[PDB]
Amino acid sequence: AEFDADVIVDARDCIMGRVASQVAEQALDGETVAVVNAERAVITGREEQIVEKYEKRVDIGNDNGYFYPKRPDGIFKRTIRGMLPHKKQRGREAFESVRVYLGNPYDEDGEVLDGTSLDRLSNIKFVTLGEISETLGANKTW
Amino acid sequence: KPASMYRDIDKPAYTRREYITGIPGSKIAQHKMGRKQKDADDYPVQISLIVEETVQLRHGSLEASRLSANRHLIKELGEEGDYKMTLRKFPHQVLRENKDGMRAAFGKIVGTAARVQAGEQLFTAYCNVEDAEHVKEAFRRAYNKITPSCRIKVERGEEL
Amino acid sequence: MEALGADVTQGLEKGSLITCADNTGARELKVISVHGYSGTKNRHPKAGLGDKITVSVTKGTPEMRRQVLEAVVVRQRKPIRRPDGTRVKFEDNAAVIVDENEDPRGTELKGPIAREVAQRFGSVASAATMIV
Amino acid sequence: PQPSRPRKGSLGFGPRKRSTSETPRFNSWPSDDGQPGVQGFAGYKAGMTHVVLVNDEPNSPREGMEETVPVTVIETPPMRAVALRAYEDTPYGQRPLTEVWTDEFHSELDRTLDVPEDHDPDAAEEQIRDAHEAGDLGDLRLITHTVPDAVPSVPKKKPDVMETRVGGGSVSDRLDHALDIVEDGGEHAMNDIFRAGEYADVAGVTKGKGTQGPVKRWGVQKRKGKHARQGWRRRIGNLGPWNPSRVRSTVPQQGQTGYHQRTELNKRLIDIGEGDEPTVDGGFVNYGEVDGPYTLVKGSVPGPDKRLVRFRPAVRPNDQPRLDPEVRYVSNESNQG
Amino acid sequence: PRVELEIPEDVDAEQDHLDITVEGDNGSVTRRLWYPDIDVSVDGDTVVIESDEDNAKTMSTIGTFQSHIENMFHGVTEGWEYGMEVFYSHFPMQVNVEGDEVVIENFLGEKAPRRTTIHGDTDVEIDGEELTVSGPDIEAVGQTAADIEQLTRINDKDVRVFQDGVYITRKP
RNA sequence: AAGCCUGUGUACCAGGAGGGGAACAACCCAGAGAUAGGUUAAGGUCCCCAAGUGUGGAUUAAGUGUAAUCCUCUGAAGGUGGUCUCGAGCCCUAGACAGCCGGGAGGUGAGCUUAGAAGCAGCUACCCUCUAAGAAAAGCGUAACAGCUUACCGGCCGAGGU
RNA sequence: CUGUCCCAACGUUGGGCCCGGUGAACUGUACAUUCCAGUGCGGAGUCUGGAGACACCCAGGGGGAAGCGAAGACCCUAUGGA
RNA sequence: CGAGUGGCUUGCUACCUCGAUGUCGGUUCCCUCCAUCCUGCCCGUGCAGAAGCGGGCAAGGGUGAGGUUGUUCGCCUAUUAAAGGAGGUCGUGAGCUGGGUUUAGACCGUCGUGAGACAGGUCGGCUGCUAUCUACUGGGUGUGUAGGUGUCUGACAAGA
RNA sequence: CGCCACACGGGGUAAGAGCUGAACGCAUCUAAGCUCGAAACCCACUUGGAAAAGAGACACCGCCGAGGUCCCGCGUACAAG
Ligand SMILES: C=C[C@]1(C)C[C@@H](OC(=O)CSCCN(CC)CC)[C@]2(C)[C@H](C)CC[C@]3(CCC(=O)[C@H]32)[C@@H](C)[C@@H]1O
Ligand SMILES: [Cl-]
Ligand SMILES: [Cl-]
Ligand SMILES: [Cl-]
Ligand SMILES: [Cl-]
Ligand SMILES: [Cl-]
Ligand SMILES: [Cl-]
Ligand SMILES: [Cl-]
Ligand SMILES: [Mg+2]
Ligand SMILES: [Mg+2]
Ligand SMILES: [Mg+2]
Ligand SMILES: [Mg+2]
Ligand SMILES: [Mg+2]
Ligand SMILES: [Mg+2]
Ligand SMILES: [Mg+2]
Ligand SMILES: [Mg+2]
Ligand SMILES: [Mg+2]
Ligand SMILES: [Mg+2]
Ligand SMILES: [Mg+2]
Ligand SMILES: [Mg+2]
Ligand SMILES: [Mg+2]
Ligand SMILES: [Mg+2]
Ligand SMILES: [Mg+2]
Ligand SMILES: [Mg+2]
Ligand SMILES: [Mg+2]
Ligand SMILES: [Mg+2]
Ligand SMILES: [Mg+2]
Ligand code: NA
Ligand code: NA
Ligand code: NA
Ligand code: NA
Ligand code: NA
Ligand code: NA
Ligand code: NA
Ligand code: NA
Ligand code: NA
Ligand code: NA
Ligand code: NA
Ligand code: NA
Ligand code: NA
Ligand code: NA
Ligand code: NA
Ligand code: NA
Ligand code: NA
Ligand code: NA
Ligand code: NA
Ligand SMILES: [Sr+2]
Ligand SMILES: [Sr+2]
Ligand SMILES: [Sr+2]
Ligand SMILES: [Sr+2]
Ligand SMILES: [Sr+2]
Ligand SMILES: [Sr+2]
Ligand SMILES: [Sr+2]
Ligand SMILES: [Sr+2]
Ligand SMILES: [Sr+2]
Ligand SMILES: [Sr+2]
Ligand SMILES: [Sr+2]
Ligand SMILES: [Sr+2]
Ligand SMILES: [Sr+2]
Ligand SMILES: [Sr+2]
Ligand SMILES: [Sr+2]
Ligand SMILES: [Sr+2]
Ligand SMILES: [Sr+2]
Ligand SMILES: [Sr+2]
Ligand SMILES: [Sr+2]
Ligand SMILES: [Sr+2]
Ligand SMILES: [Sr+2]
Ligand SMILES: [Sr+2]
Repeated sequence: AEFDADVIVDARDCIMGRVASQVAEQALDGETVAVVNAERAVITGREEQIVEKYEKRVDIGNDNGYFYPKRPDGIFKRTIRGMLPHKKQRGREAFESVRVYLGNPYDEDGEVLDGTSLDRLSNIKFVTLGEISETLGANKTW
Repeated sequence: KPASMYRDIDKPAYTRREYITGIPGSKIAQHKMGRKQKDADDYPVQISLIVEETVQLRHGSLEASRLSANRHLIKELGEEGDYKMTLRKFPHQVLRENKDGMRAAFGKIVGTAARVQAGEQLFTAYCNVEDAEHVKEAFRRAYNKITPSCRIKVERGEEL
Repeated sequence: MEALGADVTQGLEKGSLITCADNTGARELKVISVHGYSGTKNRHPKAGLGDKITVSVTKGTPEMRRQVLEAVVVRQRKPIRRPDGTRVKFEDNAAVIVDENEDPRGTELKGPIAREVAQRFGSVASAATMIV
Repeated sequence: PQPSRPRKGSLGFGPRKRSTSETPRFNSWPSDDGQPGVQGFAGYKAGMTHVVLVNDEPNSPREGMEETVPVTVIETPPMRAVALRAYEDTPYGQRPLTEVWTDEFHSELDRTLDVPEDHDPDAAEEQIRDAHEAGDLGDLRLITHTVPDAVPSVPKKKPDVMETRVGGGSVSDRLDHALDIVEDGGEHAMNDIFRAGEYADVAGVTKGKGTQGPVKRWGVQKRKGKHARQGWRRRIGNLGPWNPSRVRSTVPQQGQTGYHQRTELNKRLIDIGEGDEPTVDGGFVNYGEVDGPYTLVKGSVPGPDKRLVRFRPAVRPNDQPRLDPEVRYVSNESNQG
Repeated sequence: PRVELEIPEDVDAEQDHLDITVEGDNGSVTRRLWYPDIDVSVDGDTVVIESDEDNAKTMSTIGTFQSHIENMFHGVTEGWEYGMEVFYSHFPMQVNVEGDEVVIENFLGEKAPRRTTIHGDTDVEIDGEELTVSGPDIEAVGQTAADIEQLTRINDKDVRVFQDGVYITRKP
């Protein structure tokens, strides 16, 4: 409920890591970024291998723990954390001022940053984050 | 013993039999195969087996790759076919094996090997035009019993 | 196997000395194995009433002794449970020797039998004296 | 070569800690089939007695014969469905929306709750119908409560409140079915939801055993032989290997046993009746005299005599329903013999 | 490259995104044709499959899309026909069509019926010992025809002795 | 074989900071008084992280790879109609390659061997008519015939093919 | 012959746990909420990378601190002793 | 004949520890590996069926009880669906046992002039410590989230 | 040592059986596409779970009084708590 965002980004057909990297850069500049339509995000490569990597991360853990998100909600939020020094003062404040959403809780449409978008007519080998999440063990709530 | 121990050239030239004693004899029987009465110039084709990597092939690996290689030419062209195969290399490099501990490390004599440089012809066959695809197959079996990857080169033969 | 129509509490173990309720020349029988049973780590293989068990003759006639023959547990000391809730227990623990086709090695069987052994091993029942 | 053996105790009912609510809380509810109704009842455990029956199973050669079956006596007095709750389909799951409450409350319901004096049921009901029109309405559940004051053998008068799902028909016709029970007073007996001979699921918080050791807790071996006299009797071999240089949470250790919530599956209801037919001579041990609405549950039931148990139509049954069994004899003999 | 396909008089094909729907007197077949840099279009009455790239991998699909369109045309004109004949040796096998699924009973003496399912629109009709699978979508027909033969798969024993089951007789 | 033993030349560590290499005596830059401003080196410029989501072009579909050197970063013999670029001989609008159709004939079942063998068990030959083709039969098949094709000719088709 | 075992159960007494009083010691380079990998003199809570991690306290059984305790008795060495 | 993976055996090296990192075998208790003994689904057959043989996928679960021997290993019996193999300081002695190796006592055989010796045998022959830190099993008290009660949700977590 | 309860079915695959299908006019299970297929994977089910720092939602009650604590009598609880 309510988040005063400076920049609002649309993840629709946008290469995950590349978006995350620009969102991370901007978080450190002092911007309140909000990634929208995470379910409709994308990751390039063979579906079978992208799934194996993500399934392994769910199997990984011990008594100490290693919580890895299954929902496409948090998968984007954890990739952003992997580009931010989340264990420093500055890096925590920047990360906490970035929230990822499934769909769009706002009225304003999100922008598509340059270089992030994929051409579906030129590509066939990719996956949707929601397609990864149904394979991980989540409940389709989007 | 695995050829992995003797395939590389790292030991000095140890060939002088007037200093080395108790050397096991060659496992090889024939160096000149086929019809050794006829010349190599009486044949239109000269297809050789070229070694790509600089190795040291043992007399056992030589005998084995000569055997199943010549046995295909005896199988396909008969016991007295119109061919003549040749193994131009000879095993001179005497091998060792330490068999105690590392005290008195100089090993006793176990076998013999031939120093083959890269680009050289180990085997060289001289056949007829129709029997050529049988020899390119006698060499496909011969390179599987030696240590390196090989080239089958036609030195005389624009008949294709 | 075919249901007994009663819940048993396995009253025997492996190495257990039981009686041979027949005329085969076999007096005392010693349990070796329980046909079809697979246990757990650190457990003596338990036998109950109405179990085909592998046995060896302990006491008897010179020709019958030292033989490894199969048998069926006819009687036991530990209470078994009939469907009507009643418990039933016998005087001793006994068994009758049997063959490949599950027919008794003898002709006349000594002492009472249980009505639950009848359903399964009928060829022993149609040779039984008393049935309880 | 170290013989194999399955690990001691289950690793599914973890962690073995004390329960939060003594009142069982379901996490799974039945699928929607036919008629709209409530999906569960609740009562208080009374004790045990045996009952003789006629075998209902057509696959059994005992079909028609007398069979003695053990039965847990549980007093099940009528409950009051005091409210109706709605869930909106948020991307975060099923979050509650609003509740519709009554006017007529129980004289002693203010022993746990802050009883509403001024509530607006009408406009709250409108919000649920607008959410239904929108297409985001999830599952509809009723805030049920018990009447412990109805049971003379239970000292507690402070009502145990719990949520229960309504399902069976279309989302429209069941919202209305729920509202209809609420406007009256919410009075419903076991006859309303359960029929005798059906398979139910009894959920209950087990008997409290305090802190017990590995042998009792995880059923591990006592030290055997010579190893039993050296000063170690009920303590395990080791807490783990050299590396990993940490004790795993999977190793059988000491701790709290009992007072855990369990959901005992496929429990057959043998008879649902009223009066003093299942009561024992001298009364039930540490409970008392049963006279009134009850249920007869086959086998055992989690928890001690006096604790609240919950019923639900079996989510995973194996055998086909064999309604209303021929209950010939119910025992009355004293449990003090 | 570019390949222009002439659509017949009995046929009408419409486009919406990457989806091609072919309508005619035998039915309507909807398909999704997608691959990198290949674009399919309708130039009024001709189907054009064109891509800027000429690599073997692309040429593989341009070719496959042509046969997927050409065969959709035959689907809406004449239709697809697969002929099947039930075979039995000792056991009186019964193959009856029940609802949207073809069922086989008493196969090899089994109490349990072996039932498959009809894929899409496809019509499976029986004339005693014969069976004829027919329809516009070759994808559904060839699969419904296969599903029937494959339903009588026996891996447990020798198929040279146990030859019972429906087989494909006529391939279009 | 060794993060093995033992020489030699040399530089370095030991006794050498600082920079880079994720960490890491000896690998790369670099030899270094204090303070300060500036430009570089090795190395690096999507984020973590200072600097390009830089430019012209091709390849790769395996997450190959994103790993200078290394006990440390593997990967081999063999195999590949995965795919890309290049050259060579030969065939082709006098219609190639493939596919589908048609024809695939008689003297004559070659002869001998043999009770028999008639394209096709074996021995030896391997010959000529009609024609646009058609083997003394190349592969299956039959007790043998028969049957099915294969060489070979014609047609359909239409572009490169091998 | 039997609880040695199958297979563990209940009980008994003194402890153990809470309250008063009394009141030590072993050990302590420093820091120290860890875990998974890696690296390093090749056996790291402390280095690198990640993961995890709100603080304090009670009981516990002892996986780890190559735990504490003892300048290895083994082995070699010393131009050692008996 | 050739090419390799492994790190379970053995061997080599002497980097690590001699101001001590407790042995073997066993036991108890926990996590794991697959190079799969059984169980599931498959391919071939010298696949009629039946019981096999050989191969593929697959580590969820299982793989037990006993006789001799300290034995690991192994031989043996009977059951079984099968009675797989390996890693975790050859898992585990601030858990256990102490039968074997390896003290001081003694005997036999061999050698030795002799003291005495033996990678020959044999009998007897000890197992310390009150847990600071951390680790996990369970149990409380505070703070944060920012007045009280009751009912829930589900990011995640565990299971065979 | 007694007694009670502990799925079926789905979803996606592996090896594998196949369908449509091209590069390669044919053929071809595969290159694009698809139908099936393991005790194995996800779901189902059971247990934990507002400290999830995005530190949650609903209903009511109260902010000068809602509610809690002490206290008292005791257990469905219990080593202190
Ligand atoms: C005696 C040392 C013991 C207790 C045991 C020792 O074993 C030996 O040293 C061989 S002799 C053993 C018997 N010992 C008396 C106990 C003879 C003097 C043994 C197993 C090794 C072989 C040597 C190193 C070690 C510590 C690590 C280890 O495994 C120990 C020493 C330092 C330990 O203190
Ligand atoms: Cl975890
Ligand atoms: Cl950080
Ligand atoms: Cl693509
Ligand atoms: Cl046994
Ligand atoms: Cl023990
Ligand atoms: Cl200098
Ligand atoms: Cl990846
Ligand atoms: Mg044992
Ligand atoms: Mg009683
Ligand atoms: Mg009595
Ligand atoms: Mg068979
Ligand atoms: Mg020095
Ligand atoms: Mg930058
Ligand atoms: Mg790689
Ligand atoms: Mg000494
Ligand atoms: Mg002296
Ligand atoms: Mg010393
Ligand atoms: Mg230690
Ligand atoms: Mg495998
Ligand atoms: Mg496992
Ligand atoms: Mg060990
Ligand atoms: Mg230990
Ligand atoms: Mg000790
Ligand atoms: Mg001994
Ligand atoms: Mg001894
Ligand atoms: Mg101690
Ligand atoms: Na990617
Ligand atoms: Na995880
Ligand atoms: Na020596
Ligand atoms: Na003790
Ligand atoms: Na230890
Ligand atoms: Na120097
Ligand atoms: Na550095
Ligand atoms: Na990679
Ligand atoms: Na006792
Ligand atoms: Na410890
Ligand atoms: Na290796
Ligand atoms: Na080693
Ligand atoms: Na041990
Ligand atoms: Na397994
Ligand atoms: Na043994
Ligand atoms: Na050790
Ligand atoms: Na030990
Ligand atoms: Na000890
Ligand atoms: Na399946
Ligand atoms: Sr940037
Ligand atoms: Sr050398
Ligand atoms: Sr080779
Ligand atoms: Sr072990
Ligand atoms: Sr509930
Ligand atoms: Sr739940
Ligand atoms: Sr002791
Ligand atoms: Sr460690
Ligand atoms: Sr770029
Ligand atoms: Sr290393
Ligand atoms: Sr290669
Ligand atoms: Sr303690
Ligand atoms: Sr594997
Ligand atoms: Sr199998
Ligand atoms: Sr050993
Ligand atoms: Sr042995
Ligand atoms: Sr001893
Ligand atoms: Sr002595
Ligand atoms: Sr000795
Ligand atoms: Sr704070
Ligand atoms: Sr497949
Ligand atoms: Sr909270």
